[PDB]
Formats: sequence, C-alpha cells, structure tokens
Amino acid sequence: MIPQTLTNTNLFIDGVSFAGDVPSLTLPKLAVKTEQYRAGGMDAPVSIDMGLEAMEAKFSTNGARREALNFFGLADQSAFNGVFRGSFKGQKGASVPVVATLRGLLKEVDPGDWKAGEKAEFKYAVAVSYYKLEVDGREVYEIDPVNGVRAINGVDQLAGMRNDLGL
Amino acid sequence: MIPQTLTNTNLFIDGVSFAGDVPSLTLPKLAVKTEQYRAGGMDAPVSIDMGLEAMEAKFSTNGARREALNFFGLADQSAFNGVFRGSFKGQKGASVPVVATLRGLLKEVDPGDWKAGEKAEFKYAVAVSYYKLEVDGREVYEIDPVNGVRAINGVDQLAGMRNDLGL
Amino acid sequence: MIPQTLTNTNLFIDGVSFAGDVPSLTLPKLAVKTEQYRAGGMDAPVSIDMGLEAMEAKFSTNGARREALNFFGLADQSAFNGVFRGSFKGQKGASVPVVATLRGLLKEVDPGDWKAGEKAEFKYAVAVSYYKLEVDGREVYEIDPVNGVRAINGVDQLAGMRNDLGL
Amino acid sequence: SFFHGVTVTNVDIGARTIALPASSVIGLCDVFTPGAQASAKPNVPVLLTSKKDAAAAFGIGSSIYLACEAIYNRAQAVIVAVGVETAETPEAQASAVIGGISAAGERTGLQALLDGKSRFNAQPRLLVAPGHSAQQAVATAMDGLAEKLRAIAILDGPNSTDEAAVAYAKNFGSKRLFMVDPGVQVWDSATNAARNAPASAYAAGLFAWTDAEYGFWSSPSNKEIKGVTGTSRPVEFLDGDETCRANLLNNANIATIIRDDGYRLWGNRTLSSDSKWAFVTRVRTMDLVMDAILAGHKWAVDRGITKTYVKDVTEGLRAFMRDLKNQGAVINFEVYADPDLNSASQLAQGKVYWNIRFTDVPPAENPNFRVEVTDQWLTEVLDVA
Amino acid sequence: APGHSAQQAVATAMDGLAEKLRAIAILDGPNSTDEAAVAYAKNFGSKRLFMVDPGVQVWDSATNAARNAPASAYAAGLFAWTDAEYGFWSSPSNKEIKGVTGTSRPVEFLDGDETCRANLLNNANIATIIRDDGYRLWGNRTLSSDSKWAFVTRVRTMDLVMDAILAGHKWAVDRGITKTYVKDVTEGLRAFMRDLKNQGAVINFEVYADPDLNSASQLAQGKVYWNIRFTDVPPAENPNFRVEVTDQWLTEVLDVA
Amino acid sequence: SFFHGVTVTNVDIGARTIALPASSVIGLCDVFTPGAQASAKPNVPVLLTSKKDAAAAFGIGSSIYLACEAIYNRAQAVIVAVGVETAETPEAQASAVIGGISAAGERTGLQALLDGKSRFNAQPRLLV
Repeated sequence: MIPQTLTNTNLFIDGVSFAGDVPSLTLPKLAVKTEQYRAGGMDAPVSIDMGLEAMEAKFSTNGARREALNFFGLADQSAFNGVFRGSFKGQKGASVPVVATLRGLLKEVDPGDWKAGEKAEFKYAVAVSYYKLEVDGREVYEIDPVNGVRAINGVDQLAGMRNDLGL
Repeated sequence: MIPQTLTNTNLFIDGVSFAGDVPSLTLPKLAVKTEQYRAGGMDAPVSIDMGLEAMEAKFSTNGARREALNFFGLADQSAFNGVFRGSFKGQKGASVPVVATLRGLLKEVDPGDWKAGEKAEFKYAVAVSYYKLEVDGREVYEIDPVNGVRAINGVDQLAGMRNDLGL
Repeated sequence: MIPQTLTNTNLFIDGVSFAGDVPSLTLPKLAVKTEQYRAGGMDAPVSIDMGLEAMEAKFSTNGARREALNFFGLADQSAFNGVFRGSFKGQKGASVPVVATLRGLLKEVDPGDWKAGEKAEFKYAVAVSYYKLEVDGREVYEIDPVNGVRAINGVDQLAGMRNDLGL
Repeated sequence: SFFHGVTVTNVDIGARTIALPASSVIGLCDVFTPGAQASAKPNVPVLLTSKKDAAAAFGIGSSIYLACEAIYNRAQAVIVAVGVETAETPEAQASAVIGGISAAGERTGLQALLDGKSRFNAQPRLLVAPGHSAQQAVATAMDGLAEKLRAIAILDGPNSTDEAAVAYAKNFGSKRLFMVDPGVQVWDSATNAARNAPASAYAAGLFAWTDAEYGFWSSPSNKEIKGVTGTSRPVEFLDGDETCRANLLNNANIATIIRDDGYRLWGNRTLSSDSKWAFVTRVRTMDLVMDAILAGHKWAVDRGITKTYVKDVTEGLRAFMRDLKNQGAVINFEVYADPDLNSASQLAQGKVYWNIRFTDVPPAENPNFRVEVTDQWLTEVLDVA
Repeated sequence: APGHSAQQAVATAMDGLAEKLRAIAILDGPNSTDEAAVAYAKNFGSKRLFMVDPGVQVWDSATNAARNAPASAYAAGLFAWTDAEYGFWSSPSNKEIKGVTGTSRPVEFLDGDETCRANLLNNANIATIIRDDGYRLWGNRTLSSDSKWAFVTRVRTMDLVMDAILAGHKWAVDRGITKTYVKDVTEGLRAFMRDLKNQGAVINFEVYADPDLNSASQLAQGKVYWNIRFTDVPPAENPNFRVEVTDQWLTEVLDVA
Repeated sequence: SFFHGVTVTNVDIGARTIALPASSVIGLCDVFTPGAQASAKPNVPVLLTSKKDAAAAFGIGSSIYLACEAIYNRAQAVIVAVGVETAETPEAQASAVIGGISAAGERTGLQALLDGKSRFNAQPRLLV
C-alpha cells in the first residue's frame, strides 16, 4: 500500500460551509453491541452481536457561529443534517475523500472556559440518527436505525432480520 | 539467551497486505479466568482456573483503507480473518517470526478526532473467535472456543473436559 | 547499616535461564488480610488478621521466548515453577542474593502494543501457589496455602491453627 | 459377510464382576497348557487387563486364569503374567517357575518379570506365584527378584498346620516378603463344590485395590477379599493373651484370613528380621514414594550440570513431596542437598547427592479398650433423687 | 551404517573415517545376548565410536507385524535432534526415540548394585533403550579407553566448538601476515568463543597466542599457533537420592500438642 | 565401575544440624585414638569445616569429635584441631596436652595451635 493520512477536514451543517472555524471533527464510533457468550462445552466466550451501539458525532467550532448554534434542542429530532468531510493525502499525491453525511439531534452545546487570552472553543455533540460513510466516493457504511438498515458494502446486513420481523 | 526485540510488524486482513498503513498492532491478551479459592484448612487463596477470558485483538490504521472498513458489523460473525505478524530481531541477527492468525468479529471502528494538521488514526478492535500463535513457525497457542480447544504446545489441554462432557 | 540496593535480576522458569530478556520482575506482594476490628469499650479499630491475601508474581519478557509462553493455561495448575533472583549490592561490595522460588499458574500473557520502532514487551503474571523467599541464603518466607504453612523465620506461624483444625 | 440391523443372541455370560480400576501392576507366574486357543508362548510375559484377556492368552481351565480371576474379582489391575509350562516332578516344576537365563539369551520363569517394563511399560510392584511359593527355592527366587524389581513378593505356606507355617516362615528374614498362609476355599461352578486356592493371588488383588481407594501408604490388613467362600483352615482371632490361630501366625510374621467365610486379610507385618522394617506400610511407602519421585524427575539424568542444577532438583524434589504430604502419604518430610558429599570431583563424574528423610504414617495395629464395670452410677439413677 | 556396523571390519572403517571426518560413528551390536554385545565392545577403544546394541522392533504396516530394525539410525536421528533444541553440548542420553514400538531384547534399568541389563551394557560403554515400549536412548559413554574422553558430551563439544571456530575464521588462511594478524585472530577467537559461553556450550574458556612457538622462522613458513583451552559442561550422569524413613515427626503431628 | 541413571539408597543419617556459618576460628585440643579410619597424625593440626571432616580425621567415638560436635551444633566454625594421643596417668596426660618443642623440632599439644596460621590461614581466636 501507500502511506496515507488525513491532512484537511471540512464541515457542512445545512449546506453552509464551516471552512474557517472547525478545528476538530469526530465521526461516530461504530461499535457493535457484543455480549460475551460462554455456554456449554466451551472454555472461552465468543462475542455474539446484539445490534449496534448508539452513535454520537461531536465537533467543535471556536467562533460564534449561529449557523450551528441554531440547531440545538429543536423539537424536530433528526433535523440537524451535516456532512463531515476529510481529505486523506497519500504519499504519491492521490487525495482520497472521506465524506460522512449524517443526521440527528444536536444534543449538547458546550461553551468551555472563557479566559481572556486563551482560545475559546464551543464543543458540540450530535446524536446520530442516520449515518452514511463514503470513502473515495464509494459507500462504506449506511446506518439508519429506524428503517433498520446496516449496509457495509452496499450490502444490507439486516435483510435477514427484516424478513423475520416482517418489516 | 540473546537480547531479542520486535522491530517490525505487518497485517494481512483477507490476504491483502497492510504493509503501508498499520502503525500499531495488539495481539489478544490471553488471560485465564481465575477465581481466588480460599477454603477449609488454608490461610491463602490458590486461584483455580475457570476457563479463558474473552479475547480482543485491536489494531489501528491511519489511512482510509476500505479493505478493513468493509469487515465491520457483518451478519457473519467470525468472518473477519486476519494475520498479525511480527519480526523479533535478536542481537546476532537471527530474526524470529511471530505470526498470529486470528478470526472473529470486527466489533468497533473508532475514527478518532480529525484535526487538520494532526495525523488521524482509525482504531479498530476485533472480537477473537479463533486464535493461533506461531513463534518461529511453531504452534504456541491455539484457542478455538466453540469446538473447545486450548493447545499450548500442540498439546490440547481440554482433552480432559472433552471426554467428560462427551463432546 | 550499609546502604544496600538491588543492581541485577535474573529469572529461571523451568531451570532454563532468562539471562538475556527479562527487563522487569515483580515478587508477590505479601499482604495479610486485615479486618478493621472496632468493638465494645474502644474508640479505634485494631486490625485482626484473617489470613493472607492472594499472591500474584508478574514478570515481563520482550523477546519471543517460548520457554515462558508454553506454560500459559495448562491443565496442571501449580506447574509453572520459577525462581526470581536478585543481587542486592551494598556500598562495601558485599552482594547479598535475594532468591524467591515460586510455583503457580501462569494466569495471563499480555503482549502489548506492537508499534514498529518501539520495543514490544510481553507482560506475564502468575498466580502463586507456593512461595519461598530466601535472603542471603536464609529462609525468610515460606507460604504454601494448601498444606497451610506460613513460615517467617523458619518458624511456622500456622502451627496454632493446624492443631485446632486437626490438619 | 456382514449383518445390517440389530442382532439378538442368546449367550450365557456369568454375572459381571465390577471392581475399581487400579494403577498397580502385578507380576504373576503359574502353570498353563500351551494349546490352540491359549495364545501365549510359555516363557513370554503378556500384559493383561481383563478376564477375557486372561482367558484368550491362557486357557480358561489353566492355573494362570484362576490366579487372574482371583485378582480381577477385587481390582481391575494390570498383570504381567508369565505362563510357565507344566512339568512332572516338583523339583523340575520349581526349577521352571524360577527359570533363569538358560535359553539362548532369553529370560524364563520368574526372571521374565524383570522384562515387564520395556515390553509393556509395567514394572511389577507385586510378585505372586500361586501354589509355587510354598517351596523354599521359589520363595527365594521371589525374594531376590523382589529386591531387584523393588516390589513386595506375596508368598504362601503349605496346606498343613500352623506349625508348618511358622517353621516355613523362619526360613526368611527378608523385608520384601509377605506370607499369607491359609489357602482360599473358593466355590467351583463346574464341580459344584468348593475348590482350594493358594490365596496369594487374592492377597495381591487386594494389595492393589488398597492403592486405588486408600492409597499405597494404607495397610491392606483389614480389607475384604472378594470372590471367596472360606479358608482351608479356620483361623481364630480371639483375645485374652491366648494361643489364637490368628495371633500365633501374626507373631510368625504371617498374614491370615480371619472372619466370615474367609472375609478379611488380617496381618500387616512383613517377614523382616528388623523392627525398623516391620510393617508393609513402611516397606510399600518407601518403595512408592521413590517411584513417584523418580517417575517425575526423569529430566535429571540428561540436562548437563549447570550452576542451579542442584537447586532445581531440591525444589523439584520438595514439590513432588509436598504433594505426598498433602494426600497423607508422609508427615513432614525433609529434602536437602548433601553438603558433605557434593564435591567437584564427584561432579566431574556426574554424581550429585541428595537427602530425602521422611516419616511414614503408622498403622493402627492394636487399639486397646480398657473396659470396666462400675457401680458408680447406681445412685445417680435408680433412685427417688 | 545400519545393520552393517555389527561386523568388526565395517566398524573399523567406521572408526578410521570418523577420525578423518571428525565425527561420531554410531555402531550397533548383534541381535544376540548381552555378552555378545560386551565382547563386541571390547574390540574397540576408540573415542569416536558410540555403540547402541539392542535393536529396534518397529511395527511394519505391510506385514501388519513388528519388524526388526538395527537401531543405529534411530540413535542418529535423536543425536541430531538434540543439536536443534538442546544444543550439541547436551547429551542425547535420556531423549525420546520416536517411531518405535519396542526393542529386540527387553533392557532392564533397575537399582541396587545389581546385574541390571541397562547397567551391564553401560559399563561396557554401550548405550541402550530402556523403558516404555523402547522409549529412551540411555547411555552416554563413548567406546573410549581414556577417562578424559569418556562422555560423548566431551567428544561432541570439542568437535563442534572447532567447527564453529573454523567455519567463522575462514579469513585466516588467506590474508597474508601483517603485524596485527596474530592479535586480530585472538580477539576473533575470543569473540566466537564468548558466543559459546553465552549459550552454555563451555564454561570460562581461555584463548591466547602461544608465546613459545611463534617464531619468525615459523612465520616465514606461514605457521602461527594459538591455545584454545576450555571447560566442557558435565552431564548429570548419576543423581543420587539418599532416602531415609524416620520417626522424627511422629510427635510433631499425631498428638494433642 | 560407574553407574548411569538415578540411584536410591536407604541410609540412616541423623537429623541435620543447621547453624549460621561463622568467621571465627577455634583452637581445639583433646584426645583421640589414631587408628585406620582416623586420618590424622597425633601432633599435627588439621582444619575442620564439618562434622564429616571431624569424623574423617578423628574417630567418631573420639573426644575430639564430641568437642567438634559441640561446636557445629551452634556455629559452622573453622576449627584448627590437634589430636593429642591418650596416655595413662593424668600427669603424663596433662603433659601431652601442653606438649612443647620436645620433638626433633616440631610443636606438640597446645603448642601446635601456634602453627594454625601458615598451615591453614586460620590463627585461632578461641582456645579450648
């Protein structure tokens, strides 16, 4: 392979670009909910899946930025839309985009300490109700809890439970 | 003995080589599940074994690397195969390979903070359903929870419980 | 007295010497199991003994070292034998040996993170089922939980409970 | 051809004989006829684990099989058995049971039991020659081979009186000999009467049964002989400083069979002239403390001498000796390297010495009841009070 | 030479060629008794000979029975196996012969100053196979008439300390003699000899140029001498257990106390 | 001959007598019988470090060994011991324990303890 690393990030909240004031992004940690399964005739657990964990995407701005402050605590959950973008560089110069469109509830706004000479950072966190990760313009993840979809290469892994539940 | 130390690592996920972008590997911590056993006629516990603990192998990439992102959260648990390799050097120059083929469920994908000038590291973790450690091409460990096998020098330690349970 | 300090360590697992690759040893922490005893006619607890705590000796190698990897998780608990040795120097040059023969179950093998340029350290831990500490070739401690023996200067402190229990 | 489906077969098989599976090995030597169904060459030892394996190698009417049935009724033991062919005169029969190296180079008779290990991995800890140990020549070949093989030979006297047993027991002052004089009277199914049996094999099946349930340090001296209906002579265990037949034979260092249609092996003295080695508990424990010590320290004959060779053996010897104090074989052992005889001139020859003192558990040979009838509690009750 | 080293002419050609090739020849006796092995072992007082008398009885798959085998090749596979795991200085004298089901004669290792068959053949400098359906090669004396060269540990270590010294100092036959030729060999010899003390082949070697025989008349001929004294590790041939049954701890326990 | 493999040997040895190893040296002088197993000339000092070394040089029934067993039960000390041969009368016995230069030129009795250093590098700090 080629040594490849992120060099640049961007954020689109509602189509508006945050191309001056987002120092840090955080994509949601996709964790499956394992239960360590030890049963008869075996000495070690085996970790069956039980569904996904709850996803939170957090991000920080350090200006005022009403274009992200006005999405806190709306009555409409899953109305914060948002696109986390990253450019992964690579040694040969072939920049690969990593774009994570996501949707949910902006669940906490954390204006930190305001010291005078120190940079003040508004920390936000969203409660992700839809998540699609595209790498090099190709769908890697697509997670929609309601309308239960877990696509991993465009392949919906939950077609098994969908016919079982009659969804 | 000879002073011997790892110098180089490698990773094969599904035969594909990650020979450019895995900065850190972690073999699963093999811990036996002890219960401290204090009973009649004795002043100190003695720690009987109760089987093995749950094994997790974690590893990090810091490029995009769909060849490891596409194994998260599949319906098929124990479908992530994977080979952790290490080269332990030695002072006299006799490099000893340490190769740990393992199999399980890629249970969490943790894209960390994305700051602009900072290296962004995807942290992964697998839930190990099969583990074989070979050192210098010789089987040290072989742990398969279902089909209960715990081989320590090629010697299956669970042949005692296998005949007792009628497995 | 004379200012005296450890300068060198060694490890024998099964008679084999680890005289190249054990950077750290740890003798088991001998803690007595106190219960803070406050009762009638007294303002402060007094800490009666209730027996010894569980002993764990841990040690690390940082080569491959199958001669310690092949003792993990055997069916035979208390089959890991092992001799922790130390040389305490002293200012006048009279080196005093501190040798701790011990026996138990090698209960966890912890191969840590494997980064490329960084030294990789296998951390082990044994669950001590027998422990004898000799200082300057003279028995200080001798702890055998089954066959309850707690000798402190060659003097078995548990001869009192041994006749009471009819052991 | 073959068969598919389930067969039923009317076949008489005689009332199974469940026994505890024992780990002790027994060296057996008696007469049989080499025929068609007997698949054993005469002076060749064979390993036995079943009454079927005893009746396939030897004849079912043989005297080997009657000795092997005598052991399998009590313990499912491993038997290295040597089928000495029969002979006319008892001088030539005792010469054939003893045997020797009188072949081209092979070992015959009792001497083939020294081949029990390296042929079958079964080095016989018990030596029995049923019906032949009554001769004084065989019982000396039993003696010198029990000293070599580090075993206990189980002898037997004649069918005659008590004085013929006492006078035959004065011919031996050996530690490894254990005489059981009164023969077993066992009911034969064929003749529908009580057949005699020399009772040495019934001792050896119980001697190996005691290792299974009670351990090798326990005495076999009150345990139950199974498969027997009586003794050849009634043996009399009574009290009162008397001439009891069980007490006469114990004082000649002979075990007997004492109660209830021949129910229990009785003595526990070996035929030793030394009071330090009086009990078979002392002889068997010292013999099998080392066989556990040796088989367990086979790494000390290779593994060229390093600095901590002598230390890693002591802590290995102490570890396989606190396992023996744990289960009750010894009481408070002592293991240490011999400080006076570990030279470097000895170490260049490969010699290095250790001292393995221990204390054996004593058998409760004589419980003493001092009983008294008093009129002390004649007022405490039986009164208005 | 399996099956052929029982003849006394072949076992002398094995001898003189083991002296040339600097090896250990592994002989074997006949199928006959112990005395035919002892009397055949008195024909040799050579350092490089290692007799294993009892043949191997190995189960043949074709005939579905136990075929005999002359047991010299089973010794040589174990002699070379010991170099892999334990090193060439270790003795092969308790290691496990694999692929075998028994010996041609049952060999008897017992104690008690007796006429044990394993002890009779060791005192004639013959290795045997002693336990458990023919399980372990047993002796470690070579057929030498010199007590300085009794063990094969002594013969194999001295043979393969030099084969590591020589194959590793192949630059000393070219490289015409400069001033520090003799110094660069000693520090080269000491460096490839502290690698041997490290892994346990020797204990406290001594290497130095011979001060009395390094003339200049020798140096014009290209000759230059060195002294490579060392001490070999002794094999633990006879561990001795002095066991005693006491009544010392008959009061310390078994009492009201 | 030799032996290969492990021997076991039933042998009575009497209940070991562990003591702290001491650095002091002791000058000892008592009676013994010069016989076969006693490998000591009478008026010659010998260095002792063990009860075995006391019973190999002197008799186990000697009065030297009873004095040396008396020391080795408490300290593993170095003993320069001079085995003065026995005599009939207590005037001649006390004359033989004192000793002197009454040889050709040698030193006998207690006077041989002055030879303890330069024979064994043990100059006796305790005289008994």
